[PDB]
This record gives sequence, structure tokens and C-alpha cells, in this order.
Amino acid sequence: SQIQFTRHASDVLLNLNRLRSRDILTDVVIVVSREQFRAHKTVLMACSGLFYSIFTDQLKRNLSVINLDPEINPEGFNILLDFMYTSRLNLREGNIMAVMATAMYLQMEHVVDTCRKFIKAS
Amino acid sequence: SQIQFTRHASDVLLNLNRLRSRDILTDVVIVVSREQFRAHKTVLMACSGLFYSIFTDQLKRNLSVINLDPEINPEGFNILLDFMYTSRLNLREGNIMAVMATAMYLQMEHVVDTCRKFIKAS
Ligand SMILES: Nc1nc2c(ccn2CC(=O)Nc2ccncc2Cl)c(=O)[nH]1
Ligand SMILES: Nc1nc2c(ccn2CC(=O)Nc2ccncc2Cl)c(=O)[nH]1
Ligand SMILES: [Cl-]
Ligand SMILES: [Cl-]
Repeated sequence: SQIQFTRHASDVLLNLNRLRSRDILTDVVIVVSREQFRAHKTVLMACSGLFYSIFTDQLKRNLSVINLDPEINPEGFNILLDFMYTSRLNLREGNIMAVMATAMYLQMEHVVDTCRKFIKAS
Repeated sequence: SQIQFTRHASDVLLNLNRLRSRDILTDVVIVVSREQFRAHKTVLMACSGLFYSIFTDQLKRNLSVINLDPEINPEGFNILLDFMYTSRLNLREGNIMAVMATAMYLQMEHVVDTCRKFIKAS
């Protein structure tokens, strides 16, 4: 019976992206081959089964640096990180495979399913 | 031109609320009279001009405890914290004044405007 604010969650996520853009309260660096990306672990955990499983473990919860698998494409990772913080997924014919494989590794199943639809549409 | 995931932001916020419920990566305690509430500073900053202005300042960014003004009603604060993490605002005839005054202090203008509409509707 509570009053629903239909743009509140989008507003929150937009503001979290602003904080990331300013490096405010970012608490991890994700290293992907020669590139580095800062983020909030809470957002990563909210959006990825890989990051959820890492940081939920009390053994790895306080890690400040995560080295991803060396074969992960940094562009694919960057597209997915941007998706996490914007709800918008930059899928293109030139990047679909990289994005889909990276989403599999990150355990982002709805994104993988959407990549499977993009392939079905060419 | 990117693909829009229309429930992504709501899903993120729901997962952040799950993390709060488990005290995972919470980084502040808000003390309101005799009560204490743990939260993520990033979500507080995203939702309140008071918390934004506090934690953006490099002098107070690493504070782990914030004592709110002693006159703030803890119930009003709890309703607003729940709103921050759910997009749902528990406004009732028995709590409207407390919620509205607390939202003013937290600098949550859209919520204050909604409290002004609730009053206009009785
Ligand atoms: N395994 C897997 N995890 C995923 C997605 C999408 C998102 N997450 C993460 C997720 O659910 N996090 C979460 C769950 C429960 N409480 C708190 C949190 Cl932060 C997916 O497709 N697969
Ligand atoms: N003063 C004031 N602040 C508010 C609201 C609602 C939300 N916020 C906070 C906010 O905008 N945070 C923000 C802004 C820019 N970049 C990052 C972040 Cl986290 C309000 O009504 N008034
Ligand atoms: Cl910081
Ligand atoms: Cl923790």
C-alpha cells in the first residue's frame, strides 16, 4: 500500500554513476589486461554473479584489486560496466561476440540472453 | 542508440537493499536518538542532499558514524531510509508530519513535495 516513485531507482543509479565518474567512494579496481576500471563493489555485486560470489566471501570481501582472466576483452568489460551503471547496453555487430563472452564470464544471464537475441536478429 | 533494460535500475536497487539487509559492505552507521541504522554511503548520497553534502566533503567522506540532529524522529528516518532502498514511501496520516519534517532535514525535495500533496489530499 506504499506510494511508488517510478523514477527513484533510475535516479539512484544515475547518481551512483556520477559518483563513479568522480571516484567518490569507489572501493575496487578491476584490472583487465592492460586496462584498469574503478567501481563500487556494491554495484558490481548487484549486477554480476561473478562479482557477487567474489565479494560475498569473507575471504575476498576487502580486496581492493581484482585481476580478471587475461583473455577477457577490455572493451567487452567496459561495455558491461557501463551497462551496470546506466541500464543501457551498447551492443553492435562489431562487439557482440566480445560482449556475450564477457557477460558469460561475469555471470550476467539476462545480458547473455539478450546477446542471443541480438544474434538471432543478425 | 543503446538497448535499454527497463527493469535494470529497480533490480540493482533491490539487490543493494539485500546487501544492506545482510550488512554487506555497509560503511556508515546513522544514529538517530536511541536508534542506529547501517547503510551504504553511496546510496545515502544518491538519495539525500544532506548526505551528499556531508560525504562529498573530503573532511567527512571517511566518517563511519553520523549523529543526526537529536530532534529527528527515528520512525521518520526509518521510513525515508526504506524509501531510499525500495522506491516505496510508507506515508500515513499518523506519520506524515514526522516524515515531511525529516525529509526537509535530509534535503529530499521530491519527497517533501509528495508529502505536500498528501496533505492536500488529507
Ligand atoms: N548468478 C547471477 N547473479 C546475478 C545476475 C544478475 C545480477 N546478479 C547478482 C545478484 O543477484 N546479486 C545479489 C543477489 C542477492 N542478494 C544480493 C545481491 Cl547483490 C545473474 O544473471 N546471475
Ligand atoms: N540537494 C539535494 N540532493 C538530492 C536530492 C535528491 C537526491 N539528492 C542527492 C543527489 O542529487 N546526489 C548526487 C548528485 C550529483 N552527483 C552525485 C550524487 Cl550522489 C534533493 O532533493 N536535493
Ligand atoms: Cl572516496
Ligand atoms: Cl562488509
